[PDB]
Amino acid sequence: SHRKFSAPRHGSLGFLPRKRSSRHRGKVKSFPKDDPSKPVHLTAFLGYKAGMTHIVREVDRPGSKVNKKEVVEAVTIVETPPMVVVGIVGYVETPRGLRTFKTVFAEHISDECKRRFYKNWHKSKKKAFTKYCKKWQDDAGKRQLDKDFSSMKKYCQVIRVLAHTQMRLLPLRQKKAHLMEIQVNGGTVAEKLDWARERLEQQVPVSQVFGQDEMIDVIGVTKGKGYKGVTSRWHTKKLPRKTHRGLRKVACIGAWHPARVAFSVARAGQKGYHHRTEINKKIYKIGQGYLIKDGKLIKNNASTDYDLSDKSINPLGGFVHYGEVTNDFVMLKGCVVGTKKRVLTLRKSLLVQTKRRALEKIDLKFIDTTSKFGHGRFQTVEEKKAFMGPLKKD
Amino acid sequence: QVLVLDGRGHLLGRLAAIVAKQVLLGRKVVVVRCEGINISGNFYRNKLKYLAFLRKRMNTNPSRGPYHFRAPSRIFWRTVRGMLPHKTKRGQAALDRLKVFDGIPPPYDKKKRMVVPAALKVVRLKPTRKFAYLGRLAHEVGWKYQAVTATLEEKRKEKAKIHYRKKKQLMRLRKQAEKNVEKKISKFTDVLKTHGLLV
Amino acid sequence: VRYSLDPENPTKSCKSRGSNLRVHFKNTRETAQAIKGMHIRKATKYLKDVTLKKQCVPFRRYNGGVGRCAQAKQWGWTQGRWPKKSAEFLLHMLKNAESNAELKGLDVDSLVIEHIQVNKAPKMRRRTYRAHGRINPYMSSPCHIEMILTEKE
RNA sequence: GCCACUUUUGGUAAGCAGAACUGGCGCUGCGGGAUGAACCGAACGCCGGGUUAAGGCGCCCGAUGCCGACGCUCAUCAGACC
RNA sequence: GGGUGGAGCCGCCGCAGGUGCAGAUCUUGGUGGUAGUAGCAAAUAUUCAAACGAGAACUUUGAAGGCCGAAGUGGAGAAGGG
RNA sequence: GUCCCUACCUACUAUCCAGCGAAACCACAGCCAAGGGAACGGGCUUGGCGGAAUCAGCGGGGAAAGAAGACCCUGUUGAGC
RNA sequence: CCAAGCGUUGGAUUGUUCACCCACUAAUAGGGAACGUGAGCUGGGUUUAGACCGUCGUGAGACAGGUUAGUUUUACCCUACU
RNA sequence: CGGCCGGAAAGGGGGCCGCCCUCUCGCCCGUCACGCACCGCACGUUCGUGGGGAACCUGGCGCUAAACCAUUCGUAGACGAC
Ligand SMILES: [Mg+2]
Ligand SMILES: [Mg+2]
Ligand SMILES: [Mg+2]
Ligand SMILES: [Mg+2]
Ligand SMILES: [Mg+2]
Ligand SMILES: [Mg+2]
Ligand SMILES: [Mg+2]
Ligand SMILES: [Mg+2]
Ligand SMILES: [Mg+2]
Ligand SMILES: [Mg+2]
Ligand SMILES: [Mg+2]
Ligand SMILES: [Mg+2]
Ligand SMILES: [Mg+2]
Ligand SMILES: [Mg+2]
Ligand SMILES: [Mg+2]
Ligand SMILES: [Mg+2]
Ligand SMILES: [Mg+2]
Ligand SMILES: [Mg+2]
Ligand SMILES: [Mg+2]
Ligand SMILES: [Mg+2]
Ligand SMILES: [Mg+2]
Ligand SMILES: [Mg+2]
Ligand SMILES: [Mg+2]
Ligand SMILES: [Mg+2]
Ligand SMILES: [Mg+2]
Ligand SMILES: [Mg+2]
Ligand SMILES: [Mg+2]
Ligand SMILES: [Mg+2]
Ligand SMILES: [Mg+2]
Ligand SMILES: [Mg+2]
Ligand SMILES: [Mg+2]
Ligand SMILES: [Mg+2]
Ligand SMILES: [Mg+2]
Ligand SMILES: [Mg+2]
Ligand SMILES: [Mg+2]
Ligand SMILES: [Mg+2]
Ligand SMILES: [Mg+2]
Repeated sequence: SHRKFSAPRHGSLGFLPRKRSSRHRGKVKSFPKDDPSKPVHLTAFLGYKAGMTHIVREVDRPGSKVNKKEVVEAVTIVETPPMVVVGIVGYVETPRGLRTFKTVFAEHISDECKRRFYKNWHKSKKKAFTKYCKKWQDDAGKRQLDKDFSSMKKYCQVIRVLAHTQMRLLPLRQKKAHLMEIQVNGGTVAEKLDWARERLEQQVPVSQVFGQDEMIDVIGVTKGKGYKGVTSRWHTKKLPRKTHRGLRKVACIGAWHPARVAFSVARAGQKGYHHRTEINKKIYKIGQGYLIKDGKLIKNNASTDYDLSDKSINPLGGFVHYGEVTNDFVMLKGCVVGTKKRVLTLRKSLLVQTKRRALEKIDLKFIDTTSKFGHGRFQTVEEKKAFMGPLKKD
Repeated sequence: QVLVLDGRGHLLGRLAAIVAKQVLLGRKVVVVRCEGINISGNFYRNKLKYLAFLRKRMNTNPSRGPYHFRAPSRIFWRTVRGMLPHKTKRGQAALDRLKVFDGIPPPYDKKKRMVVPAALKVVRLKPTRKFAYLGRLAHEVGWKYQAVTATLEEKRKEKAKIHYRKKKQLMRLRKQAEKNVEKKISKFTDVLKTHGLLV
Repeated sequence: VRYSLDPENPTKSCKSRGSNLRVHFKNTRETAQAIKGMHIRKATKYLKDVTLKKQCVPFRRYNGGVGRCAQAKQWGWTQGRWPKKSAEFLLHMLKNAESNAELKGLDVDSLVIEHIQVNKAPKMRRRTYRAHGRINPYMSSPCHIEMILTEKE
């Protein structure tokens, strides 16, 4: 017979091989389509997830019931140091797809990027690119290099530059940086390679890639949760208490006469650590980093134009399980994918966005930087000791 | 030792029938530019037959199902496999002998392509009937590379046009050479004309 | 006694035999296939690392239900186990064959294990007690180990 | 016991039940009908050569790779062999 | 023919039978795959050092931490065991 | 917390390893759609196709296993009443 | 008409499939997959053995009549899927 | 033998300027004989310095690496894996 009461289907078949993903950092499956009218720009970046925080801002959207009222909103802080460009990759379009043409690296490559080519940096004798880097300081070598830059000018269509993180600035344990091909969308192939090789071997910060108040897409693997049953993975209904062989299951796998079990049946396996791509995350703030001026460091990241405090984006006692965000960062609306200390690929949106919720200007009033290791109730150390007075430690 | 067939103007199964038997006889056949293969009947019936082929699908796990190849070269490869006995070693050896390309790649752009008049749409269709282009059907049904193959074919048509102009002016030099030298090759020419090579 | 294959040179080959060894046949056959080609000192440090769980025995034929380990990727196999008394019985047999090469007057440090063979010994029974008043067998599976070492440079 | 040409009873009908004549299947392979107890051809010692039946001859798959004859037929559900 | 084995065996003419195995959920004996698998999960719990020893998570001694808690995991009987 | 609506913590498992280690079951065995067929195939026909060896689960399918149907009928087979 | 992409509910009564009513709704459409789905569950009903009632039978007992209590066994094999 | 270009869809063993060399030999008709004429007889004639594998080899210009276990981490985790 049929199904007695029709109900919608648990889970989605669009995300169907729910497995541990093969790649740790999330990769970009599609960059935005380039048009030659724009100036050249990187269409992605790469920063690491630090933690979660409030904001307070006044919403100016006409016609809502929250017009000129004052919300709080959950934000995520992605600590985002400037990435170091190391090489450019060209691609020719083929009837079988889009194959790579000629990868050309820089001369000097930082050791934190060199670590990526080694499953064991300890026992290796660190010999990578040593025969290759000699192609820059001899005349026959750089004639060969001008030859294949000229070939990449002639035969390539899309051009994407290798850039790695600068891991020695992060509070993490690891040192082995992350490398990424970021597509240079902008002018022609000539102007594209000109920009790419003149910014070869040097840095590029966040603000040259993203602007403030801009919807981006966040890519990464989720927070892995292990081998888990159908109730905790596929959210099927728990069978009642009286069930003999356990209740946290799916009762009927499939019908008789399709003599298999279909791939659409909700079964127990790996939950979490899946590659995911969420879209339309609004950037509220692109923070300046810690830097030195006139001898003392200037620190006030979490200061707004309505607060003028001296507090930074770091809460009391640092972000829990991450560390202290010192250099540049982006502050995004709501939550993104993955646990703390997680590499988290940012990129541009493929969509054109002419709607006012994507076009809302953002004026922040208060970034609640209290302690996350409990119930924090003080914004900063000076306010805490000025409220509590002298302790016995003094 | 290798047939290079063009694919423009040939009917799908009516070309695959000659190619199947010719490959079972041990030839090596390269059917090139398979986005120019015609199919008889009109375009809407032909894409309805292909969408029916898409709907036919293994229910419990379509990963095991019929792999509907969307590229035109592989649609033609699947129909040659339909005409060959591919479950056995001689049919699989035949499918190893057959190579099929979209567009005309650089191993075979510098060669001369054959045509099969027994499969050719200007012969085996009445001129008022409708036909259907396999490349436009395949793009219509999910092949992604019509535009890049079209631009690459435009490039090779330009470069072959340059080659053809130079071959023309070479053969003009050849006939001016013959008219300059006929007085002293006349005794070599007329012995070919009496044996019917040159009239 | 009567071995399976005689050595191709009896003058520079020592021999060793053991019958009815109370150790499992399936655990012993595959550690014998693990140490089948080795040099003698390499084989002894292999078996002691098997006892200390630093190198595993890839279970290749008697394969079902034994889980995986990471130390078997150096054997090119996903599964492996570390059978310690199965290492120890044929480790005693390596000591016996090394003693026999010493008695015969051979170069000890040139002994490659050429032949090794594990057969099934007669099963010796015990009882187990099942539900509903039944009795099932609880058979042992001892083995016969046979080993031939030969001088090689 | 069962099936089939034709005759025929009951039942709306049945791959249903019940008869008559004859042939089959059972007891029976083989070529054809893709597949198949019964249909078409044909009944069998082991083989070589030739030739056929029924059915076929784009390719699977032997044989139309005839410069086959005369027409009809457009299907956004074509049609294709007791 | 070759190998193994170590004390009896066959051909022909008649005779006589407890005379030929793939099946009987056949009888008896052995052996596989399952399979190094299920499992070795009722009643809170072990740890350090030493001794004997070829060898010690399991024996013994000392110390520590626990339990049975006087209707006991204690001290003795009856039936049964021998 | 029976449920909306499930979530979390603990002990003993299950997991992995050292040692010891069975049984039920088994024609050969195991990928599907349709066709015909003893009128619901793993095998045949026509297609789809097919890549060693394996681990933890799982209960669709093997018209899964046990038990010469107990219901119905036949028996010139019986018994209790 | 093209069209099954996406939905088609919460409850009172009954073991119910059906049925009926309250309420929301956008709509409360119909169905199939061995009348899907018991090594998935439940065991309310039917359908064992105990019992009470009505009718029938002289009686043992019978009831497509009502009522009450009544063991729901195994996966570690192969495939399939995760 | 040196320099110039021509190729990216799966990149052309092509074209060009000279050079010290050497040739009237290469091709077409004729003169001249010679070449195991192996005694009628099969896989002959090639792409063939063919693909793959070993050591014999003689020189020259060049290179002296990672992976896996083990340890650790805990963004991961049944075990592997990450
Ligand atoms: Mg429905
Ligand atoms: Mg129960
Ligand atoms: Mg907190
Ligand atoms: Mg096995
Ligand atoms: Mg198993
Ligand atoms: Mg027991
Ligand atoms: Mg008992
Ligand atoms: Mg009848
Ligand atoms: Mg007969
Ligand atoms: Mg017959
Ligand atoms: Mg038919
Ligand atoms: Mg007939
Ligand atoms: Mg007739
Ligand atoms: Mg004949
Ligand atoms: Mg035919
Ligand atoms: Mg004797
Ligand atoms: Mg007798
Ligand atoms: Mg027998
Ligand atoms: Mg017998
Ligand atoms: Mg176990
Ligand atoms: Mg006592
Ligand atoms: Mg006592
Ligand atoms: Mg298990
Ligand atoms: Mg074990
Ligand atoms: Mg077969
Ligand atoms: Mg089943
Ligand atoms: Mg059963
Ligand atoms: Mg019975
Ligand atoms: Mg019976
Ligand atoms: Mg009778
Ligand atoms: Mg009686
Ligand atoms: Mg209720
Ligand atoms: Mg049912
Ligand atoms: Mg059941
Ligand atoms: Mg079932
Ligand atoms: Mg009941
Ligand atoms: Mg009465």
